[PDB]
Amino acid sequence: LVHVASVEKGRSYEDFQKVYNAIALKLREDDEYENYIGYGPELVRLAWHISGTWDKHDNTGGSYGGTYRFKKEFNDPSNAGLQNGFKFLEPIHKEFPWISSGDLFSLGGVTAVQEMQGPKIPWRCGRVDTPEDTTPDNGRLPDADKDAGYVRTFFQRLNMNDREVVALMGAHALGKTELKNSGYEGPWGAANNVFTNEFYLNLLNEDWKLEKNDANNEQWDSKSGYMMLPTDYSLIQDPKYLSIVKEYANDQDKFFKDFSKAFEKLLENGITFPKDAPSPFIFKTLEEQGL
Ligand code: HEM
Ligand SMILES: [Mn+2]
Repeated sequence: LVHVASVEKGRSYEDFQKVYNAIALKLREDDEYENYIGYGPELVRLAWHISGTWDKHDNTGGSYGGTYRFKKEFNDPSNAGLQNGFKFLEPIHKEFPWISSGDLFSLGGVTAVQEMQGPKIPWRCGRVDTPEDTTPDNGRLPDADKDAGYVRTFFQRLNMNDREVVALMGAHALGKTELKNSGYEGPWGAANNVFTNEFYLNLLNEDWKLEKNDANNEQWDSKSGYMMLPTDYSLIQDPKYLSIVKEYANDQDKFFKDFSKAFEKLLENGITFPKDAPSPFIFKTLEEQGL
């Protein structure tokens, strides 16, 4: 199974910058969402969940086909809490009907990271919507009640190594957990609508206590009111992950560089780009455009 990237007819960098802008402007418009967390974290989680269905062994799932638009995937229990993010992008798709679903969902994540003062993330167009019978079954996204061995083996399916895994998990600086979505409660950090290396700092510097929450799940809690999933906490239980957590806690610039690379890779898994395909785009933020 091969997915060849196909540029949307007659579309170039400037067309996609306008889609970026529409997303980024709507982020400002709806910045009150979830007591001023805004939609940024949800768009990042959405981009990851639509990419994270990939299986490298047979190239099923992945961002290419834009299959999240189909009810089987949209209603995956693992995707609870993303519906509002989907609905956020819906009017933007209607405004730019020419863009593919996969391109729009992935671009949403890129836009959100950059507008939350994160790293620039190069982005490529060319995902092509595929039919409903190409939708991956539920159950491909990872469980949070697991250990380091699980995290490591899980991410092998996405062709991610230790550094890529630890870098990607740093997106938990953003947003929060909600009992009604995932059975977990609380934020990882204080500044959770800004993309920083706070996740790693909090992992290392808070005192964590294992507690049962109101959903009967166990999570690691601090007296500052922060929490860590068991899979988060496994990054300091495992000696190889620990070393990398320390590196990113000490050097946000390095975290940013490694995250940019791993996130683009995540969003592009499964896609074959023709040799004459356009080079990756790096979009300007609203601020850089004086918008
Ligand atoms: C072992 C892999 C992972 C597990 C188990 C996991 C688990 C979770 C859970 C349980 C939540 C709370 C969801 C809710 O209740 O609404 C969450 C939120 C979130 N995750 Fe992850 N995650 C993983 C990997 C990643 C990666 C790799 C990224 C980023 C590239 C990411 C980005 C996010 C973001 C942005 C949110 C917050 C969304 C919001 O505030 O609504 N996660 N995750
Ligand atoms: Mn949320």
